[PDB]
Amino acid sequence: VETISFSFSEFEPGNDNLTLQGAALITQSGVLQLTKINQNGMPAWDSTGRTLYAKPVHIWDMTTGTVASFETRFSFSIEQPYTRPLPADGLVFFMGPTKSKPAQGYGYLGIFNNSKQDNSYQTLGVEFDTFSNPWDPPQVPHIGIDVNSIRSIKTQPFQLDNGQVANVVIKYDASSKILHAVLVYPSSGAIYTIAEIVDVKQVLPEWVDVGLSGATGAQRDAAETHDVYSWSFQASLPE
Amino acid sequence: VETISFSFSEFEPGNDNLTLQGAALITQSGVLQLTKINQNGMPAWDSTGRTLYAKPVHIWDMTTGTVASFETRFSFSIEQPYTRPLPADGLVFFMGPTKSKPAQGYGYLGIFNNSKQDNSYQTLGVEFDTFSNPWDPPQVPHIGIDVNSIRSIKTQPFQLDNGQVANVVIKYDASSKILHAVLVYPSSGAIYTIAEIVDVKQVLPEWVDVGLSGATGAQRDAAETHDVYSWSFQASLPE
Ligand SMILES: *[C@@H]1O[C@H](CO)[C@@H](O[C@@H]2O[C@H](CO)[C@@H](O[C@@H]3O[C@H](CO[C@H]4O[C@H](CO)[C@@H](O)[C@H](O)[C@@H]4O)[C@@H](O)[C@H](O[C@H]4O[C@H](CO)[C@@H](O)[C@H](O)[C@@H]4O)[C@@H]3O[C@@H]3OC[C@@H](O)[C@H](O)[C@H]3O)[C@H](O)[C@H]2NC(C)=O)[C@H](O[C@@H]2O[C@@H](C)[C@@H](O)[C@@H](O)[C@@H]2O)[C@H]1NC(C)=O
Ligand SMILES: *[C@@H]1O[C@H](CO)[C@@H](O[C@@H]2O[C@H](CO)[C@@H](O[C@@H]3O[C@H](CO[C@H]4O[C@H](CO)[C@@H](O)[C@H](O)[C@@H]4O)[C@@H](O)[C@H](O[C@H]4O[C@H](CO)[C@@H](O)[C@H](O)[C@@H]4O)[C@@H]3O[C@@H]3OC[C@@H](O)[C@H](O)[C@H]3O)[C@H](O)[C@H]2NC(C)=O)[C@H](O[C@@H]2O[C@@H](C)[C@@H](O)[C@@H](O)[C@@H]2O)[C@H]1NC(C)=O
Ligand SMILES: OC[C@H]1O[C@@H](O[C@H]2[C@H](O)[C@@H](O)[C@H](O)O[C@@H]2CO)[C@H](O)[C@@H](O)[C@H]1O
Ligand SMILES: OC[C@H]1O[C@@H](O[C@H]2[C@H](O)[C@@H](O)[C@H](O)O[C@@H]2CO)[C@H](O)[C@@H](O)[C@H]1O
Ligand SMILES: [Ca+2]
Ligand SMILES: [Ca+2]
Ligand SMILES: [Mn+2]
Ligand SMILES: [Mn+2]
Repeated sequence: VETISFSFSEFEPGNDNLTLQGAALITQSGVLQLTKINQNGMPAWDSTGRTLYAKPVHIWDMTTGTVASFETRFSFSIEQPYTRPLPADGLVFFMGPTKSKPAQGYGYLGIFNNSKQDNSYQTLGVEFDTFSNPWDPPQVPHIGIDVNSIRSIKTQPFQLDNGQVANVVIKYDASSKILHAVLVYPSSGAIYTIAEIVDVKQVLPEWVDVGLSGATGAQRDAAETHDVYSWSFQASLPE
Repeated sequence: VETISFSFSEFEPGNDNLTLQGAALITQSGVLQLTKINQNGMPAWDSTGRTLYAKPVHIWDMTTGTVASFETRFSFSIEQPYTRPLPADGLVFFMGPTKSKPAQGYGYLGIFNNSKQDNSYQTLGVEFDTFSNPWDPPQVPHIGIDVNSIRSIKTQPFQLDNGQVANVVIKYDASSKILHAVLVYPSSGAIYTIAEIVDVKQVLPEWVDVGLSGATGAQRDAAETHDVYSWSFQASLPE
């Protein structure tokens, strides 16, 4: 059995186990700020940042046909300081091709280049979408399961607890092919759940990079924070 | 669309919307005690109690072949006062044939008569099992998805926060046939998730009674409390 795991109770600046891209930055206080925060302490618009674990993960094996079960947990907070314009764009946990660089920002969240469902993307993502694009349901924010497209195959709206820490648990059972995600706000006690069948062998390459990506809007002040406090991951390939 | 829903933020003694069976009782403080609590305030062993919503639920239609999606949420607390003997047996949320009466207690949790996987049971349940019977995994307590048998098709162990309130969310998406359950302990912040594919048309009758059942052990002091603080349910039959 091939197993890989990591656990960051907090982030340390200078750590070489994480690949920071775009605006991503680790503060001295141990927080991972996916998108830029100005000198005045306000979140900057037109910003995209990602963080990928420095080691590729063996998600499935073509020879044996076996696929890994995995689980990831993380805590984040989104703060929307302005009433207008509407805040944007959200953050996302994703798995895709190794050695990747940031894609389009804004509504594409740094992982897609358009709104097509293209198999060449080879990307699986669980989004926490704060802005309603034309391909999105009307309700925002919403959790979404993205399979080779920004147009989620399943969506679940949730109420944002402004500036409060949300706990996330995403689990994938290879046997049943069920990807189940949970969002909990300890502050309000709110619990949200979403699940859908996803056969990763049809989506992802055998080896993938796992990461988090965030993006702010396309116009002045259409922004919010995308701060991550901790992140752990574990995967087991029965092989 | 046939829709049914109910929400009990607390329980009122005398309410005629709930059918209490066995030891089940609603206290003046608004708590539903599934199993018996003695005069000395300790939980009694050899006790079984259930509570069923007074109206049957239309879960699926044979004619159109459509099946309902549903969601239930509830809060409970289990208190284990003794180090020995081991506490037992647990509680369970279930759906089964209408007009049913309590079955075998103990490890059968009041909903099964043996440990066979019998289609005539026509019962679907999500258990919170505190005692390890020969048909159970070694780890207790554990969440379990029961389909026509006390021998769960899927199990998820969890750590009991003695006497603390646990929040539960169980959701079923008829389209994907995914039954997903979540347990959260606000006290410790612990989150547990379990999911499995279940086609209810193969298990349940078209109309079912929904309820909660609890049971204490087969020997002196093999007991614990099974208190429920709130319970809501909603179901929608696209028809
Ligand atoms: C977070 O970042 C940490 C720092 O980068 C990670 O820890 C490093 O993990 C490396 C494993 O990839 C590990 O590398 C090995 O280092 C050996 C020498 O250092 C040890 O021994 C010294 C005395 O001999 C001692 O002074 C040190 O303090 C260490 O105890 C070295 O012998 C190994 O080389 C062998 O294996 C490689 C690979 O097959 C061969 O190339 C080599 O010929 C030899 O056979 C190995 O060296 C690394 O090899 C690859 C090369 O490119 C690297 O430059 C070279 O360093 C390294 O020791 C530790 N660093 C420390 C300070 O402990 C950490 O990884 C996790 O934790 C480690 C301990 C290990 O369990 C990993 O599997 C974990 O992933 C990162 N954490 C996470 C979650 O990613
Ligand atoms: C929790 O328990 C509550 C108390 O039992 C539930 O509320 C009851 O819900 C009953 C619906 O099943 C409802 O029954 C109807 O009562 C009508 C008369 O009472 C009303 O109007 C009076 C003045 O006319 C007024 O004084 C009262 O305060 C009420 O406002 C009556 O007209 C209805 O009869 C018609 O429909 C039935 C069914 O087709 C026919 O049989 C009948 O011929 C007529 O056409 C109906 O009466 C009930 O009919 C069935 C019979 O066996 C019953 O004995 C008879 O009562 C009842 O009024 C309320 N009670 C109160 C105090 O409001 C509650 O149900 C939920 O809430 C209600 C309001 C409704 O929305 C339900 O659909 C909900 O489920 C329970 N809550 C839950 C979550 O289960
Ligand atoms: O406002 C945030 C929102 O912007 C969308 O892009 C807009 C842009 O804001 C507007 O100034 C320009 O005229 O039209 C663009 C196209 O709609 C992004 O698409 C959306 O993701 C958010 O970033
Ligand atoms: O001890 C709680 C546990 O009892 C099991 O039943 C036992 C019983 O406790 C013991 O006194 C008797 O001799 O044998 C019984 C069969 O194992 C129940 O099966 C279990 O569910 C718990 O209730
Ligand atoms: Ca969007
Ligand atoms: Ca048991
Ligand atoms: Mn979206
Ligand atoms: Mn069990």
